[PDB]
Amino acid sequence: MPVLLGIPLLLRFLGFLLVTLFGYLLTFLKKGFGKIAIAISLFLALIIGLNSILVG
Amino acid sequence: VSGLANGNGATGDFAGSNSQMAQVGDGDNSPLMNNFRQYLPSLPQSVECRP
Repeated sequence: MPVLLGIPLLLRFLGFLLVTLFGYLLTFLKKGFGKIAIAISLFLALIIGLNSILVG
Repeated sequence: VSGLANGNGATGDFAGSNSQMAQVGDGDNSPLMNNFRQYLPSLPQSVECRP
C-alpha cells in the first residue's frame, strides 16, 4: 500500500516513546511498593522493641 | 522520614526536625518528660523497723 518516504519512520518512532514512557511508570511503581515494605518493618520493630524494655 | 524514626538522622528539608526529635528522646529517656522530675514530691525512704 504505497506511502510517502517518511511516514513509516514516524509510525515506528511514535511507539518508541510510548514504550520508553511506559517503562518509567513501571520503575516508579516498584519503588512505591518498597516504601510499604520499609513502613511495615518499622512498625513491627517498634513493637518488638517496647516488649524488651517492659519485660525488663 | 525513616531516619527520624530509626534515630539515624535526616539530611535535606527534613534537617530542622533532627533537633526537635532529640528532645522527644529514645527508649526510656526523654528530655521532655525529665523536666517534670525536678518537681517530684519528696517521699521518705525505707529503714528497718523500730518499736
